Amino acid sequence: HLIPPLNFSMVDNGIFRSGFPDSANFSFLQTLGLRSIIYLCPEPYPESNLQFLKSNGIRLFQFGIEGNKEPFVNIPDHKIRMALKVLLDEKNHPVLIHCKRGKHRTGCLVGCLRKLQKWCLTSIFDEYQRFAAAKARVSDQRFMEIFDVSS
Amino acid sequence: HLIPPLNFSMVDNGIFRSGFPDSANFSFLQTLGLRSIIYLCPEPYPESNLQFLKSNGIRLFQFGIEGNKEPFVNIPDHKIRMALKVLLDEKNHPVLIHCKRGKHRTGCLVGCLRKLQKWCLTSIFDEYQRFAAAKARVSDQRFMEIFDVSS
Repeated sequence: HLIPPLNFSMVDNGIFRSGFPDSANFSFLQTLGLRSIIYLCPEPYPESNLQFLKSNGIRLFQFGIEGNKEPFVNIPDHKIRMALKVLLDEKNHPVLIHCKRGKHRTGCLVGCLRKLQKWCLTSIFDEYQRFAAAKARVSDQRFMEIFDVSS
Repeated sequence: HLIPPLNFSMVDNGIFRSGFPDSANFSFLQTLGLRSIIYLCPEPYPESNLQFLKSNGIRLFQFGIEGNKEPFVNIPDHKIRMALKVLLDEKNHPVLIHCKRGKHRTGCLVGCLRKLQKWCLTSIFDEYQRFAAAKARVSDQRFMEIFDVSS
């Protein structure tokens, strides 16, 4: 039996999202055609995991974004962007986007992606909240209510 | 701006899920370039929704399943085994095993797929609720627990 990592889900065509993967998730993960990983945490990759990371033709992109509770938060627009930069590179797919619980951090990048994809904030924030389950932040959504685009 | 249908989500490559499509979503539906769609409600497709179907060359397979509440649920193994067949024919992808809300019925088959795909009742169940929410039901999941994967 295969075990998708926590809060696992398929973002767009060739993109994946999940809370935070581990050993029990390797088999399943070792099938998505993972060419790279988008890890949104300012902590080192767990050895057991990292072993898999390397010996799999999987590149790691770690845009460390400090994670603080809702009482008082703050999302790194820049870091997310550097991630939204890589994520948008077709050559990088298939990629798995992930942080800790895969709800907030992984929420902005995917949420923003959707924005650039021309979704309505309404249907957008819905997808955002569909995952957050227990805890679901408002600040992270507003951060997106105002995500300006270059192009 | 684009508006995905109710509880839209990309199940896997080619496969999608959601609730009863509303005109306010079509623009988005064209994005998917759907080839086929699996229907689970017995009521006949409306006027608009059907116009789009033809106006967009999308094949519709219907497998009307009754819609009851938690107290007395009951899914037709037959009408599920079949739709699961349609879903398994690459020729059909794109798809959308949608029903009226995209919570139970949709999730049932979308779950049974995961069963075939050699997932895990639990990792399968957590996905199921990620669409039913405060309206999740044991009945359905039980169906899944039972459903045989001996093709």
